Parts: sequence; structure tokens; C-alpha cells
Amino acid sequence: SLALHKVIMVGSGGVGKSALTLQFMYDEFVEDYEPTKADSYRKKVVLDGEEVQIDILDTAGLEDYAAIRDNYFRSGEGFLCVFSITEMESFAATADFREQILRVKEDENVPFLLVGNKSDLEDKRQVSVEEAKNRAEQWNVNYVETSAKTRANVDKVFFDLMREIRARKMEDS
Amino acid sequence: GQYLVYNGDLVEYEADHMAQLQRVHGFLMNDCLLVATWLPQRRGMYRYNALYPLDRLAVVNVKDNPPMKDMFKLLMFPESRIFQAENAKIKREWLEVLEETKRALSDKRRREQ
Ligand SMILES: Nc1nc2c(ncn2[C@@H]2O[C@H](COP(=O)(O)OP(=O)(O)NP(=O)(O)O)[C@@H](O)[C@H]2O)c(=O)[nH]1
Ligand SMILES: [Mg+2]
Repeated sequence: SLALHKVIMVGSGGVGKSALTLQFMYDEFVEDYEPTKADSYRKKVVLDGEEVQIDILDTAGLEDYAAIRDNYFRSGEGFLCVFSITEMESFAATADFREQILRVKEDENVPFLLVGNKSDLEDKRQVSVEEAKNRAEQWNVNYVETSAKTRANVDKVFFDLMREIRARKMEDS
Repeated sequence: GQYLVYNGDLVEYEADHMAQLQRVHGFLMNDCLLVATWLPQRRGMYRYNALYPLDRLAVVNVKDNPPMKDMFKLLMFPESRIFQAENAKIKREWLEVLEETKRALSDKRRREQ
């Protein structure tokens, strides 16, 4: 059977979790905001020669119950910790998300990628590349800026996340 | 007070390989969701009943994609379950009531506390 890599979109409200997902799933992007409850997408893709399926869970950046949030997290295998480079508060918000992910998954090496979206709005930047790169290094994860609008690195983040998930599976089995 | 908000039949599917499992009946009440499953066995039709508190239940909208249509998923440790509604109308109704009674459950607790 085809391997299945479960990706979870994590990050504050409005950082562009949905935009990235939809851009990746259907090569589309709309400028208008659309609050997310919880959507599940699946797609057949080729990862280094093998046909696999990627499963993405796109949820609201704002969830009332911690128990529900944990049920979202616990179902994933890899995470895309998204924050917007045009809003510093969403960058600060990443530390808690990571802590919750670690607690819930109980593993320091959980497939995780730090993602700074909205790179096409360089003019409005609020978080510096270095700030982000530093946080990633101290968390021992990679950092990558994307733009779900222009597609810059959209495929890269999902495919790289898949590769780390595929690695942990390679060893942990 | 307590009351039956919504209920209906659904077909369960295994979430990872989307294989069809069995028919189930869901009963929505003001603070929990009851799912009744009837699994036939050689000499002992086994039954599985689960109650899911709405303040712990993660409801996910599964987007359509060929081997999948009109489905939504329930997430609650240690389970992940997918259910298919008879048509798009039924699926839409389930998602609306699950969302609305959860909202109602939250604001009901906000006034209290
Ligand atoms: N310029 C630009 N706008 C973006 C980008 N990504 C998202 N947006 C815009 O930012 C807004 C929020 O995006 P959205 O995908 O809904 O964010 P979210 O993280 O899913 N929000 P929620 O958690 O509330 O569902 C939308 O109006 C969207 O068009 C990007 O890379 N560049
Ligand atoms: Mg969204």
C-alpha cells in the first residue's frame, strides 16, 4: 500500500494556514479571509520516486478546548508551525504551540518545520529572517519563508515535512 | 435541559485506508454524541457503543476526493473515525448541529462561570 503522511497545520489565526494548504492542494489562492473550523485534505503525490498520500489537517488557530486541540495534534505525525512575518505576535505564539505539540506527542524529535508565511509582503515584515532562523536553530529544526500567494516554497515545506516524517518512520520501525 | 438534538444513520470507514466498516446510528444530545455500532459475529452479534463529550470531541470536515464523498471525521483519544452521510444534505446537517450545540454548550458555561 501507499504510505500516508499526516500533516497538521499549526499557527495563530490569519497566518495563512489555509492559504498554504489550498495553494498546495489545488494551485489556488484568494485574498479574502475565511475562518477555519477543521478541514481534512488528502492528495496522491510522488515523493522521491514513490507514490504516496499526504493528509493535511487544517484547523482554526483559535480553539476553545485544550482537549480538542490535543486531539487534532495527537492525530498528526508532522507539523507545519506557521507564523506570519508581518505579525510578531504570531511569531511569539509559536513557542507555546511547540510545547503543546511536544507534550501531546511526547517526542523531542517530532517532525516539525518552522514556517514564516506571507514573504511576498517584505515591506510589512515585522519578524527578521535572523530572528526566525535563530529560533529554528535553538529548536533544532529548519526555517523557511513562504508565500501561499506566489507559491514561493509552498511545495518545499510540505515535501520537506514529508521527508522528515518518512525518516522518523524509517528509524522508528 | 437535556434533550435529543439530532440523530441518524451513517456508514463508518477506517480512516487511513478508507475501507468500509459497518452501519452505525448517531444520537446527538446537548453535551455529548452517542455512536451505536452493531458488529455481527459467527455466534454473537457484538455491539460497540461510544459516548463522545462535545467539549473533547474534534469534528473534521473531510473534503471530497473520489474514494471519499460526504464524509466527516471524529477525533478523540485514542480514536479516529470517519462516517459517511447518505448525501450532502445529511452531512451538512450533522456539521451544523455538532457546531451549534457545541457553541451553545460553551456560552452556556460562560454565563454560569
Ligand atoms: N499576501 C499574502 N496574503 C496571504 C498569504 N497567506 C495568506 N494570506 C491572506 O491572509 C488571510 C488569512 O489567511 P488564512 O489562510 O485564512 O489564514 P489561517 O491561518 O487559515 N486563519 P484561521 O486560523 O482563522 O483559519 C487571507 O485573507 C489570505 O488571503 C500570503 O502568503 N501572502
Ligand atoms: Mg484557515
